[PDB]
Amino acid sequence: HCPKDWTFFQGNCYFMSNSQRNWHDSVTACQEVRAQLVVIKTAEEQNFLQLQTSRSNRFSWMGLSDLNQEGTWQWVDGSPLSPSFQRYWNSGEPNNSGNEDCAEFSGSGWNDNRCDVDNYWICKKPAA
Amino acid sequence: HCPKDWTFFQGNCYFMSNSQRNWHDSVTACQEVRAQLVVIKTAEEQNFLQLQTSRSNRFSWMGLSDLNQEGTWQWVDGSPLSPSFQRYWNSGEPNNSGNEDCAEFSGSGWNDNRCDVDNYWICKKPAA
Ligand SMILES: OC[C@H]1O[C@H](OCCCl)[C@@H](n2cc(CN=C3NCCN3)nn2)[C@@H](O)[C@@H]1O
Ligand SMILES: OC[C@H]1O[C@H](OCCCl)[C@@H](n2cc(CN=C3NCCN3)nn2)[C@@H](O)[C@@H]1O
Ligand SMILES: [Ca+2]
Ligand SMILES: [Ca+2]
Ligand SMILES: [Ca+2]
Ligand SMILES: [Ca+2]
Ligand SMILES: [Ca+2]
Ligand SMILES: [Ca+2]
Ligand SMILES: [Cl-]
Ligand SMILES: [Cl-]
Repeated sequence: HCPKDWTFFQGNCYFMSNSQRNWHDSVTACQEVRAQLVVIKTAEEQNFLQLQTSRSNRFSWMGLSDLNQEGTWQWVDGSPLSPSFQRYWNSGEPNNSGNEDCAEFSGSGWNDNRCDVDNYWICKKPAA
Repeated sequence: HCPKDWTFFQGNCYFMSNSQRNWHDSVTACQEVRAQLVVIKTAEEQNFLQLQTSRSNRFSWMGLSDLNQEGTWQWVDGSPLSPSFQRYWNSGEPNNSGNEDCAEFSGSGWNDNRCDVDNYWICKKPAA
């Protein structure tokens, strides 16, 4: 199914880092291994990731930013965060407190955080 | 079937500017017409635009910057510049010479340039 250190879930493989980096450097680390800082396509996928991050008690980068235009959120695959999936924001988020343009998993939902924060991160590539 | 003043190429509509503007202004100019400073998704698309600029010998903006993090380039739709498409930098580039954070068509490939420079620009939007 997937490489070692990677986890299969519904057709894709997921790598949970063992180190921390800013968002930009996390984007590239995923590219280094033919993967992408995770883009969420389905409810179940979010659910799964939300829980996996909660279990290890970690904040983790996903591939979602409003770096280009404040308030218009974008997947790293160049798609808009759809109205539907805006529901995954933690309450009161995204709040852009002191310019926060990179999404992290923060307990049960998403938080916009400073891009220069060192977080864990998640790569996704297909099982195939 | 694009609107008048737009050029159709493989599903999309491209607007090649007569006027020169700086990068940020070029981003807004494209938004104003329901489009986006050009994000290059395929190799063919790259070729068409490379041709279209080079035949006039003009520099032109595309929707790509490393403003938010030196060395980690990102398209204006959210997508990071992939390792594969890094092949399109002219040789020696990006050099970030006296700081350069926006990307332009520059002959046969791409050059990083100061964002305040007035350059032509290209919009893109779906033809439906
Ligand atoms: O939780 C509410 C707000 O708390 C902090 O801001 C306080 C002033 Cl409003 C920020 N914040 C949250 C976090 C949690 N994430 C991490 N990652 C590394 C350690 N903490 N950090 N700052 C911010 O993103 C958030 O909207
Ligand atoms: O060696 C080519 C380098 O030439 C200039 O730097 C000189 C000192 Cl290193 C820069 N440069 C090139 C250009 C051409 N682009 C335009 N746009 C409108 C007119 N010039 N501009 N700066 C730079 O981007 C480039 O890497
Ligand atoms: Ca911002
Ligand atoms: Ca923001
Ligand atoms: Ca926040
Ligand atoms: Ca810079
Ligand atoms: Ca730069
Ligand atoms: Ca340059
Ligand atoms: Cl024009
Ligand atoms: Cl020119």
